[PDB]
Amino acid sequence: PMFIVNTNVPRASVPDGFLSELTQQLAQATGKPPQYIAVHVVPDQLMAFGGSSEPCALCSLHSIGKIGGAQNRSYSKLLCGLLAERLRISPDRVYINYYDMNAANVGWNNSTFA
Amino acid sequence: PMFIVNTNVPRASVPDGFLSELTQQLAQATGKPPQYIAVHVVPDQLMAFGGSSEPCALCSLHSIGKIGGAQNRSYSKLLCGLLAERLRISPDRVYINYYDMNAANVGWNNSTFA
Amino acid sequence: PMFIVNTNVPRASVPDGFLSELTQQLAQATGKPPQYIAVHVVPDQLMAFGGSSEPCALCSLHSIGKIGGAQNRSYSKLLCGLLAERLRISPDRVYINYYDMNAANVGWNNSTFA
Ligand SMILES: C[C@H]1O[C@@H](O[C@H]2[C@H](Oc3cc(O)c4c(c3)O[C@@H](c3ccc(O)cc3)C[C@H]4O)O[C@@H](CO)[C@H](O)[C@@H]2O)[C@H](O)[C@H](O)[C@H]1O
Ligand SMILES: [Cl-]
Ligand SMILES: [Cl-]
Ligand SMILES: [Cl-]
Ligand SMILES: [Cl-]
Ligand SMILES: [Cl-]
Ligand SMILES: [Cl-]
Ligand SMILES: [Cl-]
Repeated sequence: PMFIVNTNVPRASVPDGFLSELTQQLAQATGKPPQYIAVHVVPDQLMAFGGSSEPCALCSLHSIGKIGGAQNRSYSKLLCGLLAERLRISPDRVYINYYDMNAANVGWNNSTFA
Repeated sequence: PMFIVNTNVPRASVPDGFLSELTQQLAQATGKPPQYIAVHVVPDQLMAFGGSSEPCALCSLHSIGKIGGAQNRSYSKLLCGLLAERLRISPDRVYINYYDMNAANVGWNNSTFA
Repeated sequence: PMFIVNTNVPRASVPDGFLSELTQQLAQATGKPPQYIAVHVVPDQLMAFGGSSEPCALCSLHSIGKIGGAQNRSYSKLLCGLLAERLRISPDRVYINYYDMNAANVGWNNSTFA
């Protein structure tokens, strides 16, 4: 799976250990081996949420399966919780787009997962 | 909804108030309240369109509904118009990807919109 | 197509001519006119793959058609090959998400491709 967070919070406000915490917590939440979890954090962005520029985040989670109504609710609680605790972003200023990828549409290691 | 623009134009060329203008224009075009519109502008990118690094943009609009054939034509006129007037990018060097999101696949505020 | 690569490799390690090579090789692999191919490279990113911040890349390829099981395998060999040769990223640390876009969902030049 792949998790991306884009945020206006400055780089200096991203704590040590943040990528590792995302990797570990997403491995647990998705049930996928951590060796297959990729994470990407993009601070210092020019962004607004509802026309205001308090801390906010726009995120995506792509996974081959492990995406659905109840699962996505659980991921949103986990991820908003981490962004609130670690980046001080209010959960009502976070969007996370979830993508259930077909295996044939995910390239890796000179091929796809199909 | 979420609107993202990635462009090679320099940050100094993005006018003050551009994020607010995008927020309000997207609220009007989509019929969604501005409180739910997020906008993200990424200048200074390393990008080419047709092999040329003249000003260009790669954009996305994600929305729960309000996406379709006629609506997307109207959004493209609006958004290319704004990128041309405000960032001096030719409409023929802009791509906009439109995504009609299922409510269950959009996380927000510790849950999803489902 | 349009192709985006996000990587932790530093900007100074992206060789001259890389965007051109991507544009031309994508033209060859898809048969699409190069004048409409868009490429975007984002170096210096804060990212991990399997918990490690050795060189890695997270990419997307969007196309209207020209996406499928065999085609995507061929694109992954081409693109991983380029990322390994030019950016020194191991193919097993690359993900590429493939998107088959409906023409009505791609805006360009004040309209859509529908
Ligand atoms: C060339 C000519 O052709 C006609 O457009 C045709 C469209 O042409 C292209 C040609 C391309 O090279 C490229 C296009 C589409 O999409 C870019 C793209 C793809 C996915 C994205 O998410 C974002 C961007 C990638 C690119 O490389 O391709 C079809 C599919 O075959 C359509 O059915 C559609 O008929 C119209 O007359 C258009 O005005 C005129 O310029
Ligand atoms: Cl996956
Ligand atoms: Cl898919
Ligand atoms: Cl929405
Ligand atoms: Cl419509
Ligand atoms: Cl969806
Ligand atoms: Cl294409
Ligand atoms: Cl589509």
